[PDB]
Amino acid sequence: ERETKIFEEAFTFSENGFISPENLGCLEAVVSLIKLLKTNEWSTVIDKCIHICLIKNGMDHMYHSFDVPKCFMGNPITRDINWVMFREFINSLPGTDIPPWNVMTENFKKKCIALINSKFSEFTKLM
Repeated sequence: ERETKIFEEAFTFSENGFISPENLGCLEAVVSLIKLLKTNEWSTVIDKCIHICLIKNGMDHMYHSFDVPKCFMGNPITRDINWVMFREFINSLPGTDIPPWNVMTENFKKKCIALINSKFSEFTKLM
C-alpha cells in the first residue's frame, strides 16, 4: 500500500490519474520498451513495479493485453519499430522529481536512449 501509492504518484505522467486511458496508453509503451530491449536491472524493476500497480488496481488483464501501440508500427503484420518517434516519446516523458524514483527514472531514460544510440506531450494526447 505505502510503496505502491508512492510509485503511482511517481508515474502519473498525466492530470487525471493512474487509471485513466491516457496514462494506461503511455505506460503501455514503457512496458513494451522495457521487454523490447536488453533485460536491465532498472528496466525490470520498473516493469515489475508497473505490474504490481496494475495488479493492485484490478487491471492485470489489461497489463497482459499489452503490446506496442498502433502509433509505433508501420504495418500491422510487418512488425516495424519507429525508433525515431519512440526516441521522441522517451525524450518527452515527464519524469517526476520525488525520491527514489527520479534517479531510477532518469537512469532508465539514459540507458534506453544510450542503447538505441548504440543500435544505430502529443503522444499521451494521441494514445
